[PDB]
Amino acid sequence: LTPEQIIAVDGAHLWHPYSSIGRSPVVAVAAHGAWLTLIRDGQPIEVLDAMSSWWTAIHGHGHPALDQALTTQLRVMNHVMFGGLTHEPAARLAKLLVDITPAGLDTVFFSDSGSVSVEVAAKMALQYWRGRGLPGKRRLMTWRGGYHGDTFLAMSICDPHGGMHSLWTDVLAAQVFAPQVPRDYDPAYSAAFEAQLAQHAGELAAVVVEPVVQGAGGMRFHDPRYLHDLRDICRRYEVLLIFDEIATGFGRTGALFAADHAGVSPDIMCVGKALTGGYLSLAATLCTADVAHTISAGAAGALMHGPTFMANPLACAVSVASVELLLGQDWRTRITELAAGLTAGLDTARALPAVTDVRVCGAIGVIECDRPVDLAVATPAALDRGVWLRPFRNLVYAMPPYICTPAEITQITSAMVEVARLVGS
Amino acid sequence: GLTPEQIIAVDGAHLWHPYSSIGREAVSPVVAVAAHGAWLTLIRDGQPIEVLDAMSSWWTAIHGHGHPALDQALTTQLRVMNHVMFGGLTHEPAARLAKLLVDITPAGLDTVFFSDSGSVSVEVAAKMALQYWRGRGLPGKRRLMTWRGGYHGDTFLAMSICDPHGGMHSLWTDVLAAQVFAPQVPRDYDPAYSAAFEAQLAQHAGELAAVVVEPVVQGAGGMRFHDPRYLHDLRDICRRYEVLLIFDEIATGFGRTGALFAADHAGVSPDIMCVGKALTGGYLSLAATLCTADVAHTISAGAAGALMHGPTFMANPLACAVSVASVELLLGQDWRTRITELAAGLTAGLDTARALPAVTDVRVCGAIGVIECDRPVDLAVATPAALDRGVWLRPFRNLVYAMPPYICTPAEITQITSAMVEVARLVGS
Ligand SMILES: COC(=O)c1c(C(=O)OC)c(-c2cccc(F)c2)n2c1C[S@@](=O)C2
Ligand SMILES: COC(=O)c1c(C(=O)OC)c(-c2cccc(F)c2)n2c1C[S@@](=O)C2
Ligand SMILES: *Cc1c(COP(=O)(O)O)cnc(C)c1O
Ligand SMILES: *Cc1c(COP(=O)(O)O)cnc(C)c1O
Ligand SMILES: [Cl-]
Repeated sequence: LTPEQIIAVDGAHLWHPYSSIGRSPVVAVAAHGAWLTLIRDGQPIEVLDAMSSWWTAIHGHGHPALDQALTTQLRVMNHVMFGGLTHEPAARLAKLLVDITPAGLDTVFFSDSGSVSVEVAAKMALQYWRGRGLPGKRRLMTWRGGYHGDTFLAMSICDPHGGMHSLWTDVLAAQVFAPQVPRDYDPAYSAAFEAQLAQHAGELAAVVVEPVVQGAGGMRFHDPRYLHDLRDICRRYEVLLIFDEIATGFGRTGALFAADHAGVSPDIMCVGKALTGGYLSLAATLCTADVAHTISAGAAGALMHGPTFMANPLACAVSVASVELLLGQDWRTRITELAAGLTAGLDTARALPAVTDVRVCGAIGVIECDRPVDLAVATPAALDRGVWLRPFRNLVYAMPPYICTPAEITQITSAMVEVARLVGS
Repeated sequence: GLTPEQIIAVDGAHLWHPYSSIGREAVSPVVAVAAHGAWLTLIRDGQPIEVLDAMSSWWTAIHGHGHPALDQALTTQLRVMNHVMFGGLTHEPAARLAKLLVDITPAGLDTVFFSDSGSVSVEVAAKMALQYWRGRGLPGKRRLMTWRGGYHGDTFLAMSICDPHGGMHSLWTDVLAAQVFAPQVPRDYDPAYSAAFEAQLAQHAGELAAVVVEPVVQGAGGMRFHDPRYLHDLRDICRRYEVLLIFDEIATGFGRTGALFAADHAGVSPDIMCVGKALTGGYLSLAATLCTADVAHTISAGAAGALMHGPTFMANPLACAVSVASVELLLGQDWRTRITELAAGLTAGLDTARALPAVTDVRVCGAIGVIECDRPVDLAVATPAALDRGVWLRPFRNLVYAMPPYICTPAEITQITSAMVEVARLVGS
């Protein structure tokens, strides 16, 4: 199909994320390394994938080690049902994940998406307490500003304004919300968290939060010491702690997992997005031996979940290679250099009239503006500078692939500054 | 690099399996090391043996594993573009697949929403239905109705419309949404059942967003078949009481029941439709939800202005590419003849099971064969017995059943059915 044919089919038949039908998307024809080939005015152009294709492409696109791992597995076994059978890609990836995740996370449940992995995490927590004779422990607690997925349980712990909990009035589970976690450490926030949690301890299965960085809820950072507090509160009140690392995982925040900034091990952990280096959909939910054994000795004798494509060989194979590629290099220095690039490149944005904040955490760079960013202005402006940038609400932000050179980062940040300049005029 | 023994050891310590435990598994899982065509290579007594994939790897491998045309589709896309975000971008594999899917599904399904799994597509379908009525100023229309015996996924909303016994709702007291359940749909057509379904719906109509059913074949809820005419009655009931109709074709789609989609048996179109499982020919997780123009427009003109859903990997180019090849490969051959031949093979080969003491039923529908027994089938007896005969079979509850790849030869079906018959014999004693 020609680009124009793609556009016509797309307008008539394709739903996009969080969009309408009939209300225009740009045709993508190739991706290699940190670059996308986009069709603009009928002409192909090379642009930097500053978004990492939504947090996903940590090693860039078409990485030879990830391409090879995919075709190698494809020669041997595309997929087998995980009911009654096991295989090497599942075992290799499970061993990897157990070894590099915070200590005590010994078991691995594979699924096909972040939202599903979160539903699995919530299921683990509910079955765990049912295994302990305490079925009253069934609500969830989080702080505001969060995002945990699009499925209906997941939605219930998303920020009530963010995921607009009306028009979902009498539809979502009614969960417990503490106020927005602030950027700077404040003992009084944690004390209030504890006091509110104390009021619901007997009905709470778990606290679920994104550690250090809150992503789709507004690219906010908080002090990792709150995570230390969350761990202590959850211990003392016997509530499980769940870390949603679907966005933060695999080095993105400057640590291998964001939990590491605090030295904290959650009881349950979700990963996804960068898991496969952005080739294929995959997610994982990990829990402690204790959680696993308590579920398994319960009335059900099992975790009552099992996606059809569970532990798909092809997805697991590329993920193994993506993880090994990350571990086998000096990823910490890579991420540190990237953060300094973002920091230096975004400095001048602080002086712009419409800019309220500039913040960087690992390979995450954020220009917070004073009004919603108009995509009809922002997207073509960044395309003009040879960069794929998609703003969100009042945020001009980037999360570049790790393979981006210093020059490419500076090109990304320039385009971000120029986009921010345009919002102000 | 891990050997079979190393794999078993890592797996027992660290891997969850579907609906399983950690550390309390009666039988260790079997190491699979290869899959080609209709055969899996599995490790038994430390030795690689080839056995028939009677299950199509849980309905997925319709064209079999490692099919040259699907392999090629995947490798070709890989050299060009692995993935891009579907926010603000579109691409050729998404367009091509959507166009195919719109053309080949029941008339009136004009828009396609891609996701990563069957359960997610069901939640999207529900979200479509609910947002639809909110767009009509009827936010009270928010509950779902179904008939018992069904399966729709394992995410929490999907769980709420699964059969209350099959889905173990007893373990979920006041966690799940309370939905409206009609009695088990009978095999044989009885208009009394439809009339009672309508009366039950009529009293809930003002609070129902949608009826959600598996058309013709209920899969994970007990492999039950029902007369297609019941779907014709649902369409009529939903039309007259203004309640949307959702067909869950995640198991039934793409030729499995002898028609392209199971709805085609009844000649009826749902308002919203889910597909998955066989979509990519079993290569990769991919699902879709389709809806009519009216559903799409009403959602879009509503207060929210958009469908509030968007999986990160939405419309993945690799998954979409292999799916296009899988759909085209099915459409490019006489698939209807193939499924008729398969069904005949399944019938002839399973017939002697009807006489078996422990067998209550033998039933075939397209490329699906089922032996229902009068008691649960012991996996520790059945699995070794089928392997011993060169067949991968996994019984469920009291059922011994198969959904073989469409590429199975008559001799392969003979071999599949013989193993099934035998498993059934051992259930006697
Ligand atoms: C209640 O349904 C099931 O028990 C089930 C299931 C299963 O039987 O796992 C052994 C499986 C299953 C899932 C993945 C692989 C496999 F061999 C079997 N699945 C289901 C639901 S269908 O969506 C996926
Ligand atoms: C409220 O969150 C979102 O709006 C959102 C989103 C999006 O902004 O798509 C336009 C996307 C999104 C999803 C797929 C591709 C893409 F570019 C963006 N996603 C989310 C949720 S994150 O889990 C997936
Ligand atoms: C992206 C994301 C999810 C959802 O993942 P999908 O694969 O899009 O379902 C859930 N939680 C967090 C924190 C995320 O960043
Ligand atoms: C398999 C199935 C689902 C769920 O699909 P997953 O990919 O396992 O989440 C939903 N509905 C029906 C009818 C199915 O057969
Ligand atoms: Cl052979």
